[PDB]
Amino acid sequence: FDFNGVPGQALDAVRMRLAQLTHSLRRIRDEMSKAELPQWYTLQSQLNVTLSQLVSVTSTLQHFQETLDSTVVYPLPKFPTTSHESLVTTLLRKKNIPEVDEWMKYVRETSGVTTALLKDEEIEKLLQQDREITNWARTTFRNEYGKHDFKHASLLVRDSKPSKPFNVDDVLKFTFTGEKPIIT
Amino acid sequence: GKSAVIFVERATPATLTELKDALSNSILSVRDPWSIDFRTYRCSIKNLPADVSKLMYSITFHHHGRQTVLIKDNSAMVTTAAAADIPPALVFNGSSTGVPESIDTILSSKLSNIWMQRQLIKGDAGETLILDGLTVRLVNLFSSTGFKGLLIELQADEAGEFETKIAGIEGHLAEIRAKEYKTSSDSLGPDTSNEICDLAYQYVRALEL
Amino acid sequence: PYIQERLKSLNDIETQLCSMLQEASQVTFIFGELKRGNESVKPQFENHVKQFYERLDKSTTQLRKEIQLLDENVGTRLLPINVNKKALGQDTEKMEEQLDLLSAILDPSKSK
Amino acid sequence: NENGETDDNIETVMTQEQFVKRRRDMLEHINLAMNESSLALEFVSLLLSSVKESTGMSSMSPFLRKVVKPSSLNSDKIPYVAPTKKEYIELDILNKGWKLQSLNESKDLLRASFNKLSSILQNEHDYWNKIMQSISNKDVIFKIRDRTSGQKLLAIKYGYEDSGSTYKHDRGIANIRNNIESQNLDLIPHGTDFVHSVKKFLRVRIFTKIESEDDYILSGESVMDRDSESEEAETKDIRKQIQLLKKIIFEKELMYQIKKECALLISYGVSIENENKVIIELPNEKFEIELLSLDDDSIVNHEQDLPKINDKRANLMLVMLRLLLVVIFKKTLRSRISSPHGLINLNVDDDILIIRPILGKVRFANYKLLLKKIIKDYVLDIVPGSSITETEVEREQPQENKNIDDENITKLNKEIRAFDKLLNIPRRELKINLPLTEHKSPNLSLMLESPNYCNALIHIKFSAGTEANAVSFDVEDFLHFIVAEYIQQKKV
Amino acid sequence: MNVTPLDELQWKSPEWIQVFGLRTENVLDYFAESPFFDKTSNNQVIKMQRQFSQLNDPNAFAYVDPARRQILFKYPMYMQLEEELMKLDGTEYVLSSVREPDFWVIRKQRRTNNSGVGSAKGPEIIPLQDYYIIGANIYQSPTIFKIVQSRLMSTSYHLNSTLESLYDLI
Amino acid sequence: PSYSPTSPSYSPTSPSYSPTSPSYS
Amino acid sequence: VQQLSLFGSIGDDGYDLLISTLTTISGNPPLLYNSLCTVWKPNPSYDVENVNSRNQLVEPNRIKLSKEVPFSYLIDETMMDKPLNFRILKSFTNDKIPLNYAMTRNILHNESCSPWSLQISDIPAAGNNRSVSMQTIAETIILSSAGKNSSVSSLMNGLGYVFEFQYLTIGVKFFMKHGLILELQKIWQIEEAGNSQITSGGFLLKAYINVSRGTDIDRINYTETALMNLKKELQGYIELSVPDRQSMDSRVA
Amino acid sequence: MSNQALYEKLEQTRTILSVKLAELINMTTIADRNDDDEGSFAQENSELAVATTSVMMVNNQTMQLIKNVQDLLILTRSIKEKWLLNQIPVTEHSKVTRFDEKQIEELLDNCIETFVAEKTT
Repeated sequence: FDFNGVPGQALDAVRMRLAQLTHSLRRIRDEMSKAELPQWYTLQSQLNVTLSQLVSVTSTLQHFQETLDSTVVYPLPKFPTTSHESLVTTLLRKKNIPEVDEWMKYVRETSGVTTALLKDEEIEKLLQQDREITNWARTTFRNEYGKHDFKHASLLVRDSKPSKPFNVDDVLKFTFTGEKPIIT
Repeated sequence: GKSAVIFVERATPATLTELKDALSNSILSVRDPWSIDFRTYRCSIKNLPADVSKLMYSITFHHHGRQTVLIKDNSAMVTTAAAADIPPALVFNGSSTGVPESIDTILSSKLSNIWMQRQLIKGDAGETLILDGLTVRLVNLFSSTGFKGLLIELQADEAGEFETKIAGIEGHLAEIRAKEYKTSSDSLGPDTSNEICDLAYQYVRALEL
Repeated sequence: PYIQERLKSLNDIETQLCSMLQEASQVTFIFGELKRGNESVKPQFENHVKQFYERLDKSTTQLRKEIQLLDENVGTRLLPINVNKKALGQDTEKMEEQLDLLSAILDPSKSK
Repeated sequence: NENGETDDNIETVMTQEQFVKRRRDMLEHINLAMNESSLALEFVSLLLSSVKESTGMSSMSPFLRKVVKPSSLNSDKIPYVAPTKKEYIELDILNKGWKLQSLNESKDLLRASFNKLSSILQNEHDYWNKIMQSISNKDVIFKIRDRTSGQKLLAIKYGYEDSGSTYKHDRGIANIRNNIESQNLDLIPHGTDFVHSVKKFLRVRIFTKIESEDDYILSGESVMDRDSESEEAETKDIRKQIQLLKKIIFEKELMYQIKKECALLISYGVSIENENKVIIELPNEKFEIELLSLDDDSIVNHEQDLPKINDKRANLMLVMLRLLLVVIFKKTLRSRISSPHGLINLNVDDDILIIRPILGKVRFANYKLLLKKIIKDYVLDIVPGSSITETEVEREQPQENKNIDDENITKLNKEIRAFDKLLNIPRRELKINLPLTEHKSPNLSLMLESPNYCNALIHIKFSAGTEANAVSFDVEDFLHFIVAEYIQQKKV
Repeated sequence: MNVTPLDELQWKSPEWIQVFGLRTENVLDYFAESPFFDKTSNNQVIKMQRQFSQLNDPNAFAYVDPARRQILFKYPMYMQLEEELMKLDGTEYVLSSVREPDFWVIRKQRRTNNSGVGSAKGPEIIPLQDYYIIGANIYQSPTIFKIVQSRLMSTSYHLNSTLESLYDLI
Repeated sequence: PSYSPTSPSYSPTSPSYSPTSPSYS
Repeated sequence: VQQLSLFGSIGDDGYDLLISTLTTISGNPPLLYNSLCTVWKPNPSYDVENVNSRNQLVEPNRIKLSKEVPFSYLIDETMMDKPLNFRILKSFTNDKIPLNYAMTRNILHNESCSPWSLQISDIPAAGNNRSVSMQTIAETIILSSAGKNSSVSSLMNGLGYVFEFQYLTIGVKFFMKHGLILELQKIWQIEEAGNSQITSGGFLLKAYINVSRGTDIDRINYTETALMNLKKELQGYIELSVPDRQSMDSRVA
Repeated sequence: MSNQALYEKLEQTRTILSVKLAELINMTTIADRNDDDEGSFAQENSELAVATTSVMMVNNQTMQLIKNVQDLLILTRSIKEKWLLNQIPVTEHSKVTRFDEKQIEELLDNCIETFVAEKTT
């Protein structure tokens, strides 16, 4: 009633997937330091392959409330405790990119575009769509590969197996008591 | 091989030595000690009337091998508890596991319902006296109730005139003042394809009173 | 042995799989030119592409077939029954001992 | 192929600084993302507003000391519109084509080094073809793994030597392919040298010291087994390697002669300093064979052809001594095949052991010299007109050769029979003998028994006439005397 | 040519001489942030517009608030300005008033935070849609969640791909 | 449930997120 | 003695193969063997309590006399001849050797008697899920006999037992690692009214180890492992499993 | 046994089939495929994460494809090994025993014995 219900609808949903990609990375980080021995090439792919999967779910979880969150755009006001020790606040509330943004430029400049405007750009879009449609051609070729198949029970058993000459247990029962083995 | 068994009923620990020396001259060598366990199994069967019998005797010798003779109504069965003494062929084809135990162990522990061990006489650190054509064994017999008496075992290679050998030793018994003693070479009747069993058996005749 | 033939049929199916790789690698770089708008080799793109599909489907039938064959060999008493690698050393060696030393003892006793 | 694909899947590498720096790269470059996922855990404290929010918040130790629930927002659903509707947003979708393109460029590059990586694997396809060729049919498919670990590491396959029956120590074989298309033969010790490095054959050598009893001059003569010093076992040829494997079998056989060495240690005939053992026996002082407690036959000598009578005999020794422990190698397997436990731990009582080289020494020396000496004593009974003969008769009475009887089984029977005829050689105690007279007829007889090269002569004698009289007795001093007493109770 | 774009530094020491101590603080921010665009300054200039005497003619019992304003509650001269700002920017409905482009603040002791907003009102609820800016020691912060995430998130991943690139080990 | 405690790392010494340009008069 | 064991079976179809396999795994040939077992029960005319002179709850059980029959008393044809047991077993399938087995029970063809393996077993070790069948056996060897009634039948009667039923078994056994034995076997019921093969169709498979201890948990645990290794190594070819306890109880029944 | 071994190979094959297709199809989505049509259901929205799809595709698809291959080359050479395990080869001159097999050998041994041992008769 004093202050406000600000935001964070799917915030909990971000936090959960934020944690799982933290949790899988953190653990790999701890092992990464015992460079004395690497965990078994199976083991690391199990942890670093579901650790990459964790960031797919964490990647998508961002878009799903993606309209909602950029719109929310919360910047903090707080206890003065936050004001002392300062930076932690600058650090904890700051979004940028690292040296990262740079190979983002290497990539952007790697494309065939940059300042030539709208009409020529719309055309490139139709052209890339045509590339995806020429990719459908993959559907046609996949039909050719023509590989999809399967692995009456009684119909299949005759071909497969006639196994067993008798009952093991009953055989033994006889040897011990003279009770005689009856049809199995 | 022939044999006879002599039991001195009325005796003490010392009676052994008395006879030991009365023969000290007539010796050749003295071999390693022997032992013997003599068991009495009372049967547990009441359904069978007093018209036919009861009782079975079990005689374990330490004659190199842990062998045991069972005797009931003048029939004798020979067993072994020693793994080495098993017929090779029985072991190979799986009939035997090669793990025997004493027939007595079996009797008292597995057929204890049919047979109860009544008496258990043992003869420890027996003495083996060797003469010419006559091996003479001596031992003191003890029960769980105290001394029972003195025992003499006579085994001889010479089927020739065993009758004299027995008579002579009975003489030495008169000398040392050995009165009220019991003697057996069997009773003219049994047949020997394995004589040892019968000899070991007679013991029973000497220890039934 | 005559199965060394069937062994080489599989080692060649192995070269077929290394082709599944080699071929689809072109598919990678060729689709590179294609989305770059330069429709230049679009027919050639289609060619090496149905070719990566072709190599792996041939490998897929060939090793799948080979596995069927091994099961058939296993069913046959030609191949050793279902199970494991163990000593054959004991057998021939033990007897043959004699055959060599005996034959040689024959040889130094009389000759030529 | 699978082994080699498993090798590439073992992380394995022997790099100094090269291997070192790379793994440090992993540490730091992975750690970065780990630490930045922690900013992700800080957005967690940013929730606040809820108890489950506090739970997430304790995520920082600094949150443990920065109590606040701190942050608040408003609405720019309009700004979501601007993000989506901007000409900038249309353009940014171009950054999607751009990064994705360079990713496809990376993809192409990775894919190509892959087929060339499968090309180093074709070196192996060839190696398997090389293995397919050459040593085949009956032969070892031993599959091994070493360099420890127990999983992955280094794993491969091949044959070895001892098999049925047990010498015991350091006995096997292990085989791998060099780049010269030749196979190198490892042994798991016996340390590699393509078709071996250094080879010791068993060897032999017999000396006689005679001089017509002149100056104590001893010469030898040695039965030599040399296929050649020149070695072929061609590269790329397991057929030549099969020949090298047969050589390996011979090397394993010498190990058997090491057991015979030890089996000597139970005898009084030469073993000097515990550092060398020499095989030798008294008569005409002679020596037969050798191999030092150090070893057997190690190759480096001049090569000339001259022979010698000693030398011819000496080749007979080796084959016997060699043979004799195939016997041992056989009666071991009798027991094993036959009964449960197995045979393991070899020659208790040096009863089983002793056979090798023990019974040959005995055989030669004992029965023979002693029989000769008995014959001189029988020359002490050389006095009467007389007559006296020897048989295999004691030999016939026990230890029959190649009999139809068999044992428990058909399978068992065969091996038992195999033992028996060779068993003559191993059994070789002296047969024994007898002498007799007619005319109201008397008779006597003696048996020579070797028990471990010690000689007993046990005799018998009966004078058959109207009423029977007889004696039998079982030492050579008394034998001389018994013969003298026999002269008196004979005719004379 | 480069931009400081998603908030950067201050304007500092320059109205530290003019002196910042709340209330004046808001105006100092105006020069600094380069982010007063319309209404607040416009209000400033119209009053500031009179320059002795040319010819320039055109038409141009206490306690009542907004919900957020009621939560906020203003202490001193800025409270008076607040009245002026409402006057400047108020779309009027029956029991409601909405504002266009006013810029305003919330504060404590050493520092505060300010927003430039639009209010929509009602009997049981009232919300201001705006931009919010926090202001400590001559610096302004303006930030966005979802933008906020993309941040050290893409950073985590580029660094994980450095990590994945390093798996170029045998 | 998820792990147990939450992995600290908090950092102001990192590369940097702030630039700087709006000084000069 | 303790007998730890695993069981299973193969049709005569599988035998030839199984053989070639088993010879390689063990490195010994199979060895041809047989045995007759004669089972005895307490004389049903007598009657006895279930307690000792040492108040002990003791249940009546059957006795089993076992021994080899030399094959000369077992085999149908010389023409078959040969030494090979597997090809020979097809010759034996469905029906009996001479048998009439009674004859030998009381001598014939004035007589003493053979050696026997006299045994009595208890139900396999109570266990919720056992990895292996673990069974106790009391045994003694009879060496020969003496007295009036020295036939094995007389002896058993003297002791208060009665003949119950009997069976012959012929097979091959493999001698293997750490006392492991593998028997591939066939069983024939022997009665006076004719003989029938209990195992008609195939072979009873028994892999076992007799252990001397019982009270050496270690060697017992080692033994479990041995058997496990076998079942495991042959897994996907033949399952060796633990027989139902109830089916191995020689008690009164 | 054999069945279980094969099943794995079949699964590996299926995996290899399903990923050059994801590399192709995800190529479309990676290149970004924003649709004026409302029906089309593929997404590339936020900055980092929509180009992150490109970084994941790279590692995922390209290593799943190459991995299906590495595992299937293991599969191949596994069967090879299986076949080099071998079968039980029976004797070539069995039923026709070679060498001086017989008591005949007893004679041979006697010869060697008299030969090596002394005495001249």
